[PDB]
Amino acid sequence: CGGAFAGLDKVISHRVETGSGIGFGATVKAKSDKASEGELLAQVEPEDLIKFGLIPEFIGRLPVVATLNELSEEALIQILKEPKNALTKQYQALFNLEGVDLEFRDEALDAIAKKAMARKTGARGLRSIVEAALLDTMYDLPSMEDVEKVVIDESVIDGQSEPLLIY
Amino acid sequence: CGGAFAGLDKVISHRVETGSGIGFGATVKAKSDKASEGELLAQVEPEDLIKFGLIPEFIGRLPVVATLNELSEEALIQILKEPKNALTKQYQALFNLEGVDLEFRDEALDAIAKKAMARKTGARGLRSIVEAALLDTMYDLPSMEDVEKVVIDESVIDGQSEPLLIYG
Amino acid sequence: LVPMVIEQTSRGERSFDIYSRLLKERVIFLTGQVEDHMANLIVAQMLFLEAENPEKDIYLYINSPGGVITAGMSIYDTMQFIKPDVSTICMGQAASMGAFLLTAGAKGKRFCLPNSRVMIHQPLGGYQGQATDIEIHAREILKVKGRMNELMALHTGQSLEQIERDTERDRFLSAPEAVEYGLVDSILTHRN
Amino acid sequence: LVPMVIEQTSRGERSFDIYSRLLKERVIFLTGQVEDHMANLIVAQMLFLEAENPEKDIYLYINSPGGVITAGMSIYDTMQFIKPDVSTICMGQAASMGAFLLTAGAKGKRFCLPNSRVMIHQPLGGYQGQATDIEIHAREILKVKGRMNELMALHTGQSLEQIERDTERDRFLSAPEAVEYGLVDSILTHRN
Amino acid sequence: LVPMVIEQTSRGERSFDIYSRLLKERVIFLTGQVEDHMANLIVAQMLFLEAENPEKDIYLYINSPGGVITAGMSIYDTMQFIKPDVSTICMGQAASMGAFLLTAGAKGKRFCLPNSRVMIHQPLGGYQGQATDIEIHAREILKVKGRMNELMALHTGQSLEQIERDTERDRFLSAPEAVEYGLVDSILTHRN
Amino acid sequence: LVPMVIEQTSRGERSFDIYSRLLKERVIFLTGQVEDHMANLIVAQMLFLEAENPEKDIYLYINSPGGVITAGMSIYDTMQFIKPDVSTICMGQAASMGAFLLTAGAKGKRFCLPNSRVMIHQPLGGYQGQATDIEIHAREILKVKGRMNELMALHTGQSLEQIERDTERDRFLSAPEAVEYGLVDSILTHRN
Amino acid sequence: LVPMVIEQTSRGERSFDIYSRLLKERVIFLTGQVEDHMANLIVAQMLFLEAENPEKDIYLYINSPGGVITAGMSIYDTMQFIKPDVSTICMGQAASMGAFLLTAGAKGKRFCLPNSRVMIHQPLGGYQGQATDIEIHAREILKVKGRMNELMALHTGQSLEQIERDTERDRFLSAPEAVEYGLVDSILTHRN
Amino acid sequence: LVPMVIEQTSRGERSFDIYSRLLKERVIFLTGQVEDHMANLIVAQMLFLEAENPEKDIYLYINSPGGVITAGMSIYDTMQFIKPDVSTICMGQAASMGAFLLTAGAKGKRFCLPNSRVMIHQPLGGYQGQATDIEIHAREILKVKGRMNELMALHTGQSLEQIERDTERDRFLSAPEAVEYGLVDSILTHRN
Amino acid sequence: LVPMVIEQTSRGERSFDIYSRLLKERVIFLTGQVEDHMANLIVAQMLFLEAENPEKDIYLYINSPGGVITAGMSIYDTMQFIKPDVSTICMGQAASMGAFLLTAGAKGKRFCLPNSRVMIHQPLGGYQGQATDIEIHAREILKVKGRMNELMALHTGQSLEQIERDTERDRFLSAPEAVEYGLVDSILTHRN
Repeated sequence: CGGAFAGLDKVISHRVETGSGIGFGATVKAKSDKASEGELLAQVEPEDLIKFGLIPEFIGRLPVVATLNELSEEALIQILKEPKNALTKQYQALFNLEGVDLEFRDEALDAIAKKAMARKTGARGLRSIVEAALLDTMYDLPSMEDVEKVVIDESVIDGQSEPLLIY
Repeated sequence: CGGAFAGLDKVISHRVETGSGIGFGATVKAKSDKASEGELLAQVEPEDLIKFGLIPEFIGRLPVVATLNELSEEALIQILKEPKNALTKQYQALFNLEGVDLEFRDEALDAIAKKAMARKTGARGLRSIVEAALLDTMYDLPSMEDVEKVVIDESVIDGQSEPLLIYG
Repeated sequence: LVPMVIEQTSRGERSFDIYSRLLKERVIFLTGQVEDHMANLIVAQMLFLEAENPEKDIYLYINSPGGVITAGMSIYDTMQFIKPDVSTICMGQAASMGAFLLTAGAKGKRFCLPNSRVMIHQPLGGYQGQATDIEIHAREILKVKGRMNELMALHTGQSLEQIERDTERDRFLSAPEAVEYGLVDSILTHRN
Repeated sequence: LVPMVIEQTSRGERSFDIYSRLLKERVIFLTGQVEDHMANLIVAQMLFLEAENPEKDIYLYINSPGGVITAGMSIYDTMQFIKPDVSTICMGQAASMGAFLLTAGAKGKRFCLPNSRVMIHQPLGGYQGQATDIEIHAREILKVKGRMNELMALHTGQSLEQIERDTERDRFLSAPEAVEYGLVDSILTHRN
Repeated sequence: LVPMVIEQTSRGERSFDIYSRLLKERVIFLTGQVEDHMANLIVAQMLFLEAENPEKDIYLYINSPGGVITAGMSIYDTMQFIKPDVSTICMGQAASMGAFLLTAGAKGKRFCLPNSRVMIHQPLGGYQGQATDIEIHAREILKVKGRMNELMALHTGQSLEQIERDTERDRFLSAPEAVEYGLVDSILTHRN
Repeated sequence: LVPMVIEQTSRGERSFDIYSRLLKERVIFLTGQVEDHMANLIVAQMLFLEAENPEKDIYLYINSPGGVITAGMSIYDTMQFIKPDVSTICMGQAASMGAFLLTAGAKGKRFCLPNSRVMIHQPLGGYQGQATDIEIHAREILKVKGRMNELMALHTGQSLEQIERDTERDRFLSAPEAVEYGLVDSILTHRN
Repeated sequence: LVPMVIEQTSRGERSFDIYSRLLKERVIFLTGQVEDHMANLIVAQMLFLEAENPEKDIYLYINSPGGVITAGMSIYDTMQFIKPDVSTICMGQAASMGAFLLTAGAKGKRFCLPNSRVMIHQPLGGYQGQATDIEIHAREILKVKGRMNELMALHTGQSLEQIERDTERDRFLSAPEAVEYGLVDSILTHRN
Repeated sequence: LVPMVIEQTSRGERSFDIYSRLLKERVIFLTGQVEDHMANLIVAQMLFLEAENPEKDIYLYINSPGGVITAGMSIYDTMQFIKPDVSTICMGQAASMGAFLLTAGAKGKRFCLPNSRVMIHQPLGGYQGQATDIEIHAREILKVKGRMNELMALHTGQSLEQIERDTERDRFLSAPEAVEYGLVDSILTHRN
Repeated sequence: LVPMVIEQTSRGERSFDIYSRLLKERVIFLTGQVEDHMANLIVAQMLFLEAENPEKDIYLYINSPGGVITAGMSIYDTMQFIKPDVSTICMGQAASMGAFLLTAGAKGKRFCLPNSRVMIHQPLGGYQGQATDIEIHAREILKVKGRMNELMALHTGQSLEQIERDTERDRFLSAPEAVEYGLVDSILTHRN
């Protein structure tokens, strides 16, 4: 069983990150400097899930627990180059049938990562940034002839310039 | 018929505490005399179940009632040694096919009992304490060679140290 | 106007007034003159905390220029009746009746701020009517003065003769002098 | 301002005022002067508790300097009419009418705080007009004075002659003297 | 302040004020002076109960020193117009207008507390202006006095001549005398 | 204070004030003196009922000692403008302006309680200043007096000459006389 | 007190005050004296309706004895600035400033009730101080009087000379005369 | 009373007061006299909008006869400190302090209604006591007058000598004259 | 009136008052005279923020003409007791007690607006009675004056002799002079 738990971190944070009263005599615990979503879920426990709404019996059937660290900016760049299922490799093969080469420089990938985190959509909504830029290029690619390479610079992402085509 | 009735302790407490105690005369023991869940189930009766939702006609067909106590630190240690189907013996056989021995010292069992009671899950919440500790060890155990015995110390459960490995 | 705060809980978000939020942590505020309405309100707060937990210390912050005596004695008897230790703190000023509830707190859990000020004097009164009635009201207020001095000595530890001489007229006591006088236990200068 | 509290129940969380929370536990507060509005409010509280449970004791805390007589007699007749035993406690002060409702509580369930004070005197009145009208209002207030002394003797157990002499002028009674006088049963010094 | 109560119902939990809870049980409170605003509020309550159930008895508790005459007559005509029997109870005091609404209740469902008191007198008024205008307002108030005595005799059963002599000046009537006078039917000493 | 009621509906339970509940049934209350604020509130109520249903009769209960004329004329024009028949009832009293709105109701749907009273007089005013300004305000109030008598005759059916003589000074009219005078149609003694 | 109404909508049931319900239909109420607070409230209402719909006519009902001039001119400039046609209606009375906002409505969408009354006069003021300061405040109020007459002529269509003679002293205008004077367009006698 | 409005949103329906709705659109109202409480309320509104969005223009509508100087200067310094351009509009009137905050707005985003009026004079004060203390308070108010003239010249563009002569006594400036004087940028006659 | 705002959060929409919204960001407002009620309210805000986060800076905006001394000293001791650095800002004016809390802020986090003004003088008091009592109250106020000068030197860095001479009479200090005097650290002219 797996799934995202919205609002859970708040429940765990309130329980784990506090040992203080509001009065004069009660000591004040200094904690929770950073959100630490990845490091906070690691400190989860079954009792924390009971407050969320799960039943203790259901949790007993699932003793093992796994905490998935969130995505980072540099992590997105690795996702587009190392795995075979990277979108860069998908579009690269999309143009391979047409006898045309494709390129993706680091100057464009690092800029795309900033767009994604700004959108708060994650890696799933990363295609919208790519396809939005290669729309006009793809639209007039079949009719174009004698073209062997296409380069996408950082300016192309902003939209000021157009991708450089080599004949 | 058998099922863990959740929330049955709250209804029984009203019948046995007998008072809110916001007044001058009424006595107030919030935590000193707080009812124990184990003892409380012993004092159950059919009228208590009607408030829970059961029908009297249904309870009349089941006159006998059996109340079970919660696990204790001492009881958890015996569960890992006396029963043949204990989790300790399970992992012992898991590595026997691999040609490796397994051991569990008493110092580690006492620490596991305290961690399990805090989870409020019972015997079923014990595998989380074991598999979470031996995750790293199991992940790289097959690749290792000439390893014939493994020892798990109390520190291993705490996470400060790693489980000592023996070489044949 | 009273500011509203949000208490983040596992069940959900709840909106509370600033005075109610502190009440959840066994904290009561004594502000302004001590009257029958304000005194009867604090009594209900103490009783509510008694039922919730009889083993946790209660904190009473006092900033008041005093007021009616009969309204204040209802609070004093309540603090002694209930089991929890009622911690007292003096903020700004503590007049005759405000000082009596301050010293009446649990021994060892009484504090005064470094710049706080305590004032003590004798009971005030008056009457207009026949001479027979003036003698009655005079005997009654005399008993209160004697009764208030007896209890003041019990918590402060001083002798009854000393309290009688010091309470003949207004007497201001700084925060350091209150410790030496047995009225309080220590001063909460900084948070350690 | 009135602080708000949370009553944790199985159904869910509910927000209550401090006065409403105690009302749920058969506790009523009598504060300030006794008037037609304040008196008519307490009567509705007693009736509401009677229907909810007629076998549980009600607790009435009184801290009042007295007031109108007719407003107070409505409460006395109500306490005697209903079946539940209305326990009375004196906090701070109990004047002429506050004392009458105090002693009117159920026998054996009347208490007075260690520092409480009770005061009793005769009814007050006045009129301006023709001599024929003054005689009428004088006969009426005389009947009330006689009627108030008869009931005081019934609950206190003293003789009617003794109440007449003691109520001619203001008479203050300390907490110990009230027990000896039959006005109350005991004192709630500490919680045992 | 008005305390809040919880009415446990099958649909769910609901929070009600003490006055609104009793209204659900066909109970209305008449407190303080009778004026145009307070009188117009009670009339709406009676009509609301008539539509909900025309066969259940209504209970009207009266504790008032009287007031405007025109404001009170609107209530009297309403009680007689509607079909349900308006039961009346006297708590504390019942002045000239409070007594007229008390006796106007349904026969056999009128009660007076053991210590209640009723007072009756003639209408009060006054005017300043020309002699021609004084004669007009004098004739009008004279008709009301005659009209109020005629209706008083109808419900009390006494003769018009007796009411005229007894209402010439203020006349106080204790609870036992009211039964003998036909104003009420019995006394609710205890709950049987 | 206003009591709260529960209107049981198929959708669910809803809480309403006593005045708002009657508004749902096309009932408006006119209480106290007629002023610009109270008058402007009733106009919004009439318009709201017009939109909800233009074919259902409206009931207007009036209990008022009168007030400003200009505030009352805004209500009169509204009742005549809208299509629904505005039924009027007099409870307690109906002064000069209250009587004009009473008789202005729809013919055949005007009632007066058995003990109600109506009073009519001439408009009241005054001014302080130069003689030229007094003449202007005098001519204006004279037109209103003439205009108010013309409309009174239109609904009452009497002649303009008769209204002028009867309105020269204060004139009180009992409930039976109002029927004979054409001011109302019948009396709602009992519910048949 | 303000009655609450229920607006049946597809989403669900919602409770609204009588004044807020009419605001939803582009209706604003101008009641009482015109001041800085009451004037600033109506301006916010007009802007809110402009954003919701800039092509629907707005209706402004005026019942006011007038007030401050500067407070009223803020409303006049707002009505002319916004695109929607602000329809004006006179209920009860329209004084100097109330008449200026009445005539300032959109041409062809101005109405007056059959019994309404309009009054116009010159600006009022005063000052106490040195002669140099009196001359300054006198010149300022003179400009306003000239400015108020210029705008009155623009909407009424009359000449500036006529407005000067008619506004020298108080001048009352009946509903028929207002139409003949160009102040309004028609009269809303009945609903057709 | 404040009317309630409904803001239709995709998530659902929400109820807002008329003043709070405009606050959502970066609009603040300055009504009545400028005091410490009213001034401190506007400051919190500006800061709240700064955190939500520091790049959107704020609109401040001013209709005030002026007041305390120190209360007004807190708003002026706040407008200059925050990054957003505070647009100012004059509705009805703008006195000495209201005029200073008007011209202190962002250049090019200052407007005045066609019939608005601005007034400027020197600071007012007074003191009673020893001659030594009068000299101190006199030197202080002189610095403020000099400081207020320096800033007025900075935003209006006029010379410091001109502001000193024009502010010696009360000076009224019409809407056209304010543009020529550099106090404002344009006039919002109609909506284009 | 206080405008309401909506704080957009992931869980949902919540409605907050303008003062409570800023409180969430560790911002407290000190407006008007310093009294026992207003001072006790600010103390609860500081304690609430301490528990929520003890490492985040608190911001205190002060606009006050001063007031009671005992009420102000409760705030000063609290700011020094808690661990967080209480940043202070002067808006409009800062009198004797307002200036003491201003300089009492954390070193390096004290600011004054470009047009703000600070005023300092000696404590004010008075008494009426016997000569023996005047000597007691005179010695007490002398200690406060000495104590207030000692602390002023500690935070301002000046010598005790200089503060005594400068505080003998009222002394106004402009914003630039306050920096040179050690009272503040810098000026928040613009946002960088």
